[PDB]
Formats: sequence, C-alpha cells, structure tokens
Amino acid sequence: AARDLICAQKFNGLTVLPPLLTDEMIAQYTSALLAGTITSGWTFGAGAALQIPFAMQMAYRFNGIGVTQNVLYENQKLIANQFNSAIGKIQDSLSSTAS
Amino acid sequence: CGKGYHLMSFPQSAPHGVVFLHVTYVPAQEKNFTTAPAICHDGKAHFPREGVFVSNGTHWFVTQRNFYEPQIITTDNTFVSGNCDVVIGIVNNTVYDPLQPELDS
Ligand SMILES: *[C@@H]1O[C@H](CO)[C@@H](O)[C@H](O)[C@H]1NC(C)=O
Ligand SMILES: *[C@@H]1O[C@H](CO)[C@@H](O)[C@H](O)[C@H]1NC(C)=O
Repeated sequence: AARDLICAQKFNGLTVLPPLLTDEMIAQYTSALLAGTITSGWTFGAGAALQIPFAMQMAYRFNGIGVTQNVLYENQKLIANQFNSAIGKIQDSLSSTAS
Repeated sequence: CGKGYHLMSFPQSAPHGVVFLHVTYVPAQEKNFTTAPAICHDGKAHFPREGVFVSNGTHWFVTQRNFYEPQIITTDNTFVSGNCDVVIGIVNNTVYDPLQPELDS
C-alpha cells in the first residue's frame, strides 16, 4: 500500500548487481591483517611471518622513530594504560558522534 | 616496488608504456630461538645496540635482525641503562669485557 522507490526503480530496468566480496570474507581479511600485524611485526609483508613478542616489536618501532628502546621497558605499563584509554576514547567517539 | 625489501630497479622500454624489473630481497630459511629483552649483570641492565638477544638453549648470543650470525655478548655492542628490577623477562648471564684480558697480561 506504500510503494517505495526501490520497486519503482526496479520496474524500469535499473538493477543493482551484488558485489563479489561480501562482508564475511572482508572481515576475514581484516582479521588476518590484524593477526599478522600483532604476531609478526612487519616481516610478513616482505617474506614469511616470523614470531616476535609484542614488547620487543614496540621496542623496534621506538628505535625506528628515534627513541632508544630503554625508554619503553621502564615505562611499559604507562604505554599499555595510555593505549587502552585511547581505544576506549575512540570507541566513545564513534558511539556518540555520527558525523 | 616489488614484494620484499627493495634493492634496485631496471626500466625497459615497451609499446605505449614502461616495464620495470624490481630486484628484491626475500628471506628463505627460518629457525626457532628463545629470546629475552635484556641481560642482567652486576645489578645493571644491558641492551642490544643494533641487534637482538637470542639463545640456543645453552649460550646467549647477539645477532643482527635479518641474518643469523652469532656474536659474544660484550660491552662494545651493548649500552647500559637502569637496573634489573624494572624490565620484565630479563635473564641472568655474564657480560664479557675485552679490557680485562688486556689488563691481565
Ligand atoms: C617453531 O616451533 C613451533 C612450535 O611447535 C613449530 O610449529 C615450528 O614449526 C617451529 N619452527 C619454525 C621455523 O617456526
Ligand atoms: C638472577 O640472580 C639474582 C641473584 O644474583 C636472583 O635473585 C634472580 O632471581 C636471578 N634471576 C632469575 C631469572 O632467576
């Protein structure tokens, strides 16, 4: 009794094809990328994946940006607290603001 | 440019375009090791300068990141910072000093 525009545009030949990649396997790709970038560092993007503990990988990233790795290991809990608070803040930012 | 760490590139002419040859570096054969973030000796902490601490199970070696060559832990390739009570997972081993056998003789 209340016709929407989808049926009206469907009855004039304007169809919409479905995408080949649905959201399940896109989510599988993102899960694989997250698992690689946590448990392998940046080695999996060049050759094969190698296991590295996460604190040593963060020490490598700090040595990359210009801070020697003794600053990390004496301040690891502060880094973890700030990271958890940042993830919670960005979750609240996506929950509140819709723009 | 290519899959892996990059070394060079060679262009080649083509009809209506260009063809590249990205020579690249790929590691091949792997080996498991047991690591530790630092080495405790005399109450102070030793860290790798440019490398990583590995162990085969009996001895501890310092090794560069993308190729396996073992080296003895010395004061020349390590720098000291802090104590042993703030790092997590530190193991106990000696630290060699090259000045001691020179002063002994
Ligand atoms: C290292 O140990 C794991 C655990 O069993 C094993 O699956 C793997 O084949 C070993 N070797 C390499 C190169 O990862
Ligand atoms: C290293 O030696 C100290 C005493 O020299 C000891 O208290 C400590 O537990 C040792 N480390 C480990 C991992 O056992």
